[PDB]
Amino acid sequence: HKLVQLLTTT
Amino acid sequence: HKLVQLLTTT
Amino acid sequence: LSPEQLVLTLLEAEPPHVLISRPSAPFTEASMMMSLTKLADKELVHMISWAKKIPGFVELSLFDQVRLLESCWMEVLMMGLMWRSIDHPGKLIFAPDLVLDRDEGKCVEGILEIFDMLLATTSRFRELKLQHKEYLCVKAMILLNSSMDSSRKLAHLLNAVTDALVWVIAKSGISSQQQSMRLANLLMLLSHVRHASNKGMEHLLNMKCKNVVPVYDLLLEMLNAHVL
Amino acid sequence: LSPEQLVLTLLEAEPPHVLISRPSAPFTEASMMMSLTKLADKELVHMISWAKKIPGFVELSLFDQVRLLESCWMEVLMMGLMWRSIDHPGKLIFAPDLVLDRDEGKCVEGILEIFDMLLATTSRFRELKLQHKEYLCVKAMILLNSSMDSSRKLAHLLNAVTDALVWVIAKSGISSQQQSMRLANLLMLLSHVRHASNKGMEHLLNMKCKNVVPVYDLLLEMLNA
Ligand SMILES: O/N=C/c1ccc(-c2ccc(O)cc2)c2ccccc12
Ligand SMILES: O/N=C/c1ccc(-c2ccc(O)cc2)c2ccccc12
Repeated sequence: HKLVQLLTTT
Repeated sequence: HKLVQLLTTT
Repeated sequence: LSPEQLVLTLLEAEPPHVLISRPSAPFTEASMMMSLTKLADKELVHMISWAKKIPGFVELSLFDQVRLLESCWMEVLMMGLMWRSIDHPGKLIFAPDLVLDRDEGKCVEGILEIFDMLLATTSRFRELKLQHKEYLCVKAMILLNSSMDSSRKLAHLLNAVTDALVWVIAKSGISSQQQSMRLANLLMLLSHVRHASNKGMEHLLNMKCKNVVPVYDLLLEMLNAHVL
Repeated sequence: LSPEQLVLTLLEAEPPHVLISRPSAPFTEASMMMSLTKLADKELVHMISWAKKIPGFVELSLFDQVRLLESCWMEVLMMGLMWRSIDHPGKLIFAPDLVLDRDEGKCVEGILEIFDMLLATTSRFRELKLQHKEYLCVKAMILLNSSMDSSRKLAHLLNAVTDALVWVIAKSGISSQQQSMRLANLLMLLSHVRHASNKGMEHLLNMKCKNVVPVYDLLLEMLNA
């Protein structure tokens, strides 16, 4: 899931 | 016309 | 006309208390849904009479009157439901003979989601201690702001109801900062009422299409017109 | 954090404008849908970064952050769109090189209705003379009010931004009565923004099912919620 990546991994 | 009947009668 | 007397007219426009004339009985999928639609149809008739009592509404072009009511009806119904349920936490007071809760919403697929939304927004109004006069103004604003010679008149009327809500709040005697804060919190909750009504209409349309519920003449027209 | 510091923080957080080029040939239903969706997808990435800059947002539970964004993304996107179009009446400024006219919506069945709504609402903001700093607060309020004790914290975050909007309005100098009326007039437009976003959302979901255009990656995920 992209949204979770950008919220926490980016 | 049901809405219109009620908007034009009392 | 002062804000105070405009609010008096909204008080006077208030629709009567409606009952569905149902003998107390455990609700099932069929009775609950037939009860909700039967009630909405009756409330719609009174909603029309209510709107005509709002000073200046009947002076709008017929087309605008029809357009405003076809777009906001479910929101106005839900706002009324929330006011009625405010002093009854955990419950949705549709009517004296139609009091429903959460585990009863479970009985019909897709209803629980709507009951939860209704219950949560009601809880929010309860925490803010929504006052009767505030409810009167907000309900009228939902009707007049649902717009999506006569247009000009509509704007004058919406501004008048807005001026009245501001007056109601100023009257509570709280600080100016607190008044602006309250004004913003109440108006923002409208998005939540709108959200619940949108899901409410989506569910009803599916029930119409499935002929699961009898769709009362006026309810059907209002539903089809709104959807269209 | 004082109201002014919150406003300044939002100002800095404003996403940079996404550049997208207008197709070479005249628009077709596909080239227009590909243009709007490609833009949205790119704007969505900057939106997530913008959200993380809103004071207190990253302190909310991850599941609340995801829930808020999934619920308001199109509304936030359209609010931005309308602000960018504020000073170019009759036009929608999707991006520097993608200025679409009300009429160019004809090529996509169902779009014109959305363009009309957006333009009308934009006109209304133009009529109220919406200012940049009021715009910053309103857009953040859209995100925080999409509540569609992390919830205590959410209420507290929204009150903070609401507080800053009141501060900005008070800074215009108008009378207290007029300040209250302007606040109301500004928030009452949130229903209209939300209406257009619901229609754009329904339109987009349907354009997906018909494969009239590819909807994946960030955009798709956000679409399903
Ligand atoms: O398919 N379900 C349709 C449906 C139809 C009407 C209402 C309603 C009745 C009275 C009232 O005052 C407000 C809302 C509903 C309320 C909640 C879920 C579904 C509803
Ligand atoms: O199928 N309809 C799809 C669709 C997808 C995205 C947007 C949009 C793009 C950029 C922006 O900043 C705001 C909104 C749309 C705007 C207006 C109509 C339809 C749209």
